Amino acid sequence: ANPLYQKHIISINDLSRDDLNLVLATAAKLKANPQPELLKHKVIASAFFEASTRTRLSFETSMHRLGASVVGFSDSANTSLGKKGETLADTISVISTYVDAIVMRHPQEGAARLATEFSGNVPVLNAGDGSNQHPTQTLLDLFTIQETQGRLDNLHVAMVGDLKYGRTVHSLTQALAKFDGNRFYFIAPDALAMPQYILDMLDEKGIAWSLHSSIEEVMAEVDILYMTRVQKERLDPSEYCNVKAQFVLRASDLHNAKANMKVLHPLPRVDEIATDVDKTPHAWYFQQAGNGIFARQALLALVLNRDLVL
Amino acid sequence: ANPLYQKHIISINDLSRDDLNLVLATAAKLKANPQPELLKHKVIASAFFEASTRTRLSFETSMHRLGASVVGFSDSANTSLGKKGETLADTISVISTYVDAIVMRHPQEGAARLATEFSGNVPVLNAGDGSNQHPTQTLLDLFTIQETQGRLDNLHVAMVGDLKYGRTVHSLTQALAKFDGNRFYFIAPDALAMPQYILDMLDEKGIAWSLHSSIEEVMAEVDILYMTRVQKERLDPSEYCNVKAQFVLRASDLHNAKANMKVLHPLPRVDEIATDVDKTPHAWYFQQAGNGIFARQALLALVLNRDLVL
Amino acid sequence: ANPLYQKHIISINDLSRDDLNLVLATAAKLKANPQPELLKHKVIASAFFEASTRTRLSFETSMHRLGASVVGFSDSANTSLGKKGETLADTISVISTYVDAIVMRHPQEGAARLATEFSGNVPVLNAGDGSNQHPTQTLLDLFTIQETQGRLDNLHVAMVGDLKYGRTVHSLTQALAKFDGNRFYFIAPDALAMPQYILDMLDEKGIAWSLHSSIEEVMAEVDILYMTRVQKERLDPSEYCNVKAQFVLRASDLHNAKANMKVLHPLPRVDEIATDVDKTPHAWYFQQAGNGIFARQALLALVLNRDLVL
Amino acid sequence: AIKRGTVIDHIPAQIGFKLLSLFKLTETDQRITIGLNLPSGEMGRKDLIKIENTFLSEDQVDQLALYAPQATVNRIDNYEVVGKSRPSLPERIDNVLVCPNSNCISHAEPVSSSFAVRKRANDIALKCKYCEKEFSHNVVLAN
Amino acid sequence: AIKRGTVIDHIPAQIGFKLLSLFKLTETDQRITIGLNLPSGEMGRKDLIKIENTFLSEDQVDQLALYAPQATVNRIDNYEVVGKSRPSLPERIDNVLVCPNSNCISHAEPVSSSFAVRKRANDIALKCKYCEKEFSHNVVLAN
Ligand SMILES: [Zn+2]
Ligand SMILES: [Zn+2]
Repeated sequence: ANPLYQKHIISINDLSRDDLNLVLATAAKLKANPQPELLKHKVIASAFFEASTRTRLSFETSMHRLGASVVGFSDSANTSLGKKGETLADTISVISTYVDAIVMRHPQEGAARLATEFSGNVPVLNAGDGSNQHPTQTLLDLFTIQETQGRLDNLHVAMVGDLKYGRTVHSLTQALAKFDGNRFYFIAPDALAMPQYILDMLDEKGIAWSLHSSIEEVMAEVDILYMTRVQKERLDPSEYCNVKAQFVLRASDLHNAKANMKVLHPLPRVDEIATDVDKTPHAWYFQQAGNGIFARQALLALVLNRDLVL
Repeated sequence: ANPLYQKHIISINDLSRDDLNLVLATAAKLKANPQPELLKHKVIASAFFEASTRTRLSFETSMHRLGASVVGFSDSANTSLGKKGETLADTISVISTYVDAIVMRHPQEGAARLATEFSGNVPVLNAGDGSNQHPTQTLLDLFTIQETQGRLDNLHVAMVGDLKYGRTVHSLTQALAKFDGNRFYFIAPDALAMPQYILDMLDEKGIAWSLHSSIEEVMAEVDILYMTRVQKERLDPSEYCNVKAQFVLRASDLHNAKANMKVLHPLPRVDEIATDVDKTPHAWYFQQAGNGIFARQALLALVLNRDLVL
Repeated sequence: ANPLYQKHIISINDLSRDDLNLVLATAAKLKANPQPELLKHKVIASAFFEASTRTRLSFETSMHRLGASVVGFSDSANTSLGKKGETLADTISVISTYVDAIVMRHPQEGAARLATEFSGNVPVLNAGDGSNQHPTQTLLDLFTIQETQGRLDNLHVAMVGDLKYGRTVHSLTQALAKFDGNRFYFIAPDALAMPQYILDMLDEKGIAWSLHSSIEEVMAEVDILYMTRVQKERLDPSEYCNVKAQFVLRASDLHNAKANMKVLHPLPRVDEIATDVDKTPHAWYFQQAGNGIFARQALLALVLNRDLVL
Repeated sequence: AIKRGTVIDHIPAQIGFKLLSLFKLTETDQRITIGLNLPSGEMGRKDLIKIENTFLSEDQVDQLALYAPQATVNRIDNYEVVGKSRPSLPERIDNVLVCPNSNCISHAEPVSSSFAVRKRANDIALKCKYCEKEFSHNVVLAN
Repeated sequence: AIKRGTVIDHIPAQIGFKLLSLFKLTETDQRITIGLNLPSGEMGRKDLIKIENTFLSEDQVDQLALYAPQATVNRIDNYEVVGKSRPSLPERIDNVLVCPNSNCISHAEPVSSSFAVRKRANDIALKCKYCEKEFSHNVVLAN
C-alpha cells in the first residue's frame, strides 16, 4: 500500500520530500508507459466552485486517460449551494457518498481542508483553495523543473508578481524548501509581498532568500523565472492600485539569462509576460502546462490505486 | 421483457406497488453485486433546465456505474432555449434523436410529461417538474425507508414544511399510500398545506391522516420524520411570509422519539434541521442521499435493459 | 410670541390640545383672509430624502402663498449625502446656516428629532420620518374632520389598513386622544397591528378602542372612515404577504353609512379605495388633501411669525 | 474596606457581573474590589463592588434601578461612609443602550442613545428619544 | 486566601475582567473575589481572582498563557497553597478564537475554529487550521 493511497492532498505543508519525489517518479513512469484502464470503475468528482481552465481540464483529462468517469460542475451557479444556499459541508456530505475521490477548488481559504472533515473515507484533492494552496500546480511545477533543470536541489529560483495571494507560489516555495540548498529571489509590490509565514519557514530551515525590485537585479543569477498573475479577484479594496502588473517580462529582458534558465508561469497570464517571449528558447509555460497531465495522472493513480504502477 | 422496460417515469401516480417493489428489489441486488458494463454503449441525456446537486450528480454517477456515457447541460443559460428562445418540444424533438433516454428536470409543472409526447421511442425520466412530481426521489425515499424500518407498510410517517410546493412529498405520499395501513401526520403552514388532491386520494383509499401544528404532538408516534425545505423559488408573492422555515428540528426535540425512528430530508436543508441533529442516531438524510445511487442505478437498468438483472 | 413661535414640530406626542387648536384656528383666518406677504424675506428648506407628492407640493405651495422662497431637493440622490455619503447630521449642520426653517422627510425614524439637534435656532418641521410621525398630516386631517363633523370631541373614528407602519395613524390617534370621548376602531391584519405604545396611551387616558376584522361591523356607527396604504417600502421580509390591500372599500359598502360620515385617506392610495367611492358624497380624500394648504400655511405662519394672525 | 470611593452593596447574585460589563466599570486605572456570591447584610446571596476614588451622581445611581433596585450605594471618604443613597427609577438612560429598531436614525448618525423609562405593569418600558418606538427593558441590549 | 480553591495571581491590568467574561467564570454559585488594579511589587499594577471550591483544567490553565503569561495559579486547600502551577503555551487552541482572515472558510460553516501556537520573537504566532495564514495573537479576537 503506497504511502499516498487514500490520502487527502490539501496542502504542500502536509507532504514529505519523499512524497513529492514519489509523485514525480510515478508520473514520468506513466508518460513513459500509459496505463489506460488503471482507474476503471472509478467515478471522480470534478467540483469547481470557481473558474478554471488548465487545472480543471487537465484533471478531467487525466481521469479519462486512466479510464475513470467524471461527474461535476464548473461553477456553483447551478447547484443547490448557489441557488438554494447550502453549506459546503452538506454539499461535501452528499457528493462523498457518490464518488471515489473529490477534486475541488473553492473561493475561500481552507475549503479543501473542511471537505475532508465531511468527506468520510473519500479522498479530497485540493485544486485551489482561495489564496492558500495549490498542491497539484506545485507537483507539475516540480516536474517541469526537474524536466528542464535536471534536479530539484541547488537552484536559483525567482518568483515575481502577486506573492501574497498567489496560492501557486505558496505551495511551490514550501515544496522547494524541502530540498537542499535552493535560493529564492522575490520580486513583488510591497502590498503583495510573499507572506511572513513562508518567510519564517525559509528561515527556520536556514534557506537563503532576498527581496529585489527589478528582474534584472537577479536575471543573470536565475535558473527558474516563475512569473505570476495578480489575483485581481482576491484583492482587498485598499489594494486596487495593484491590479495592473508591476513587472512585465519582455524578450529584450532575456539578454543576460543563463542558458539553462526557463521562464515558468502557472497561467493564465495577463501582461506580465509579453507574447514576444513565447518564441524564445526560455519560454516553457505551455510545456509546463502540458506537464499538468502527467503530474495529475500520477497523483490520481497513487491515491486511488494501492500498489505502485511499475 | 420486464414491466418497466422503455417506460417513461413521469409520475408516481402512474406506477403500481409492484413497480416500486421491483425497483427496490432490482436496486439492492446491484448494491449487492455491481454490474458495471450493463448499459455499455448507451448515451443518456442529463438535461437539467434548473439547478440540482444530489439529483443530477447521483444520476450521472449511476449512469457511469453501469457503464453508460452522459451528455447534457446543468442549466438552460447556454442552450438555444435560453439564448435563442426555443420550445421544450423542439428541444426534446432533437435530443431524443441523439440519446437512448432523457433524464430531465424543469421549472414548470408538466414538463417531463410534455417531453414524452415529442421524445419518440426514447424514455424520459422525470428528475423534477416544477412543484409537481419527483419519482426518483420517492424511489430512494422508499429504499431508505425499507432499509431502516424493515417494511413499507403500517408506518407512522410525518411530513413537515412546505407541503404545497414540495414535489418530494407529493410523490412520496402517493407511493406510500399504495401500501397497506400507513398513517400520515402533516405539519405545514396553512399557506403551504398538503394540496387537496393528495388528501382526496388518501380518503378514497381510506387512509388515516391528520394535521398538526407542532412536531411534538406526533413525535412519539412517528417512525419516519420527513422534513422539507421551503420552495422559496416556487412561491407566489402572497406567500413571502413563508420564506423562513416554520418548524426547526433540533436534537433536544428528539427526547421522546421511538427508537426506530429516522429523520429523513430530501435535501438541501436550510435550517429546518439544525446541524446538531447530524450526530444523533436518528439522522439519516446523508445515508438517505447515498441511497439515490442504488435507486437510480436500478431504475436505469430496468428501463434500458430488457431482462431483469439476476 | 405665540406658543409655537420658533418651535420644532416633530411629534404629535409633544403637542397640546391647545397647540392643535391654535393651528386650526389660525388656519381658518388665513383661508378666509389671505396674507400674501406674511412671510416675505424668508427662505425655507424643502428637504425631501424620500419620495413625496402631496406633502412636498402642498408645503411649498404654502410657502409661496405667504411670500417665502423655497430651496431644496425632492430626492436625496443628488445631494452630497446621496452621492458622497454625508451624515444627515453634517447635512443639517450646513443647511441650517442657509435657511430660516427646515421641512424634511426622511426614511429613518427619528430623523427629524435628530436634525433639531444640529440646526441651532432654526426650527424643524417633520414631513414624515419613516414609520414614526407625520405631524402636519394630522393637522390637515384634524382640520378636515373639523370641517365635516363640526367638532373633534365625541367622534366614532375607524382606522383601516397598515396601522403598524402608518405614520399617518400614529400621529392622528395621539392627537384625537387629546380630545374627549372619541372612540376608535382599528381594522387591520395582525402583522400590521396598531403599535402597543399607542394602545397603552389610549388605555391610560381611559379611551374606548376595539379591534375589528371588517369594515361592515363598524360602518353603521362611524363618523370618519380613515383608510391607509400598506407601507410596502417599510415592510420586513416576514411581512411581504401583507403587500396587498386586505380591506377594499367600494361604493356599495357605504349603503348603511351615516349621512354625515366621510371617507378619508392621506393618499396616495393603491386599491384600498375603489374609484366608485370617488363620486359618492362620502368621499373626502381630495378635499382633505386640498386642506393641507391651509394647515400648512397656518403651521408655517405660527412657527415663523412672532405675532398671532388676524 | 477602602479609603475613598463608592461601594455598591446588596446586588442580587448574577447581576454583579452584568453591571460590571454594561456600565464599563472596570474601565479605569482605579483600584476596584469585587465579591461574587456572598452572604448578606440582609439576604442570603449577594454581589458587591467597591471602586476607589470614584463617585456616582444621584443619576448614575438611579441608572441601577433597572438591574438592581435593592442595591445600596455607599459614598466613602476617609474609610467612613459619609453618604448613603438608593436607586430610584430614572427619567432616561443615555449612552448605555442601543435601540432595537434597525431603521432608527440613531445608528448611522453621531448621537448618543437615549430612552425614556417608565414602569409598565410587571415590567419597564423604554421609548427611544429618536424613533419613538417602545421596547421592554429586556430586549434592548447594551453597546 | 480562603478555605479551598483557586487563586490566579499576577494577571496583568485590564485582563482580569476579560478572563471573567471569557471562561464564564462568574457563572457559578461559588464565592468569587476579584481585585482590579491592585498594587503589585512583583509586576507593576495587577489583577487577581479567587474562586472558592473551584479548580481549573490543565489546558484551560494554559489557554491562559495567551493573555496572562506570567500569571501564577495557586491551588489552595485548607488555607494553604498546596500547589503552584504556571501557564505554559499549548500546542493549539480550539473553539474559542476567530480567524482574522475574512475569507477563511471557518466563518461560514459548521466547524469549530482551531489555531496552532508557536512562540515568536515579540509575540505568539497563531496559524489557523483552515486558511493556513498566521497572525499575531494581538490581532486575533475571541468568541
Ligand atoms: Zn430608536
Ligand atoms: Zn482561517
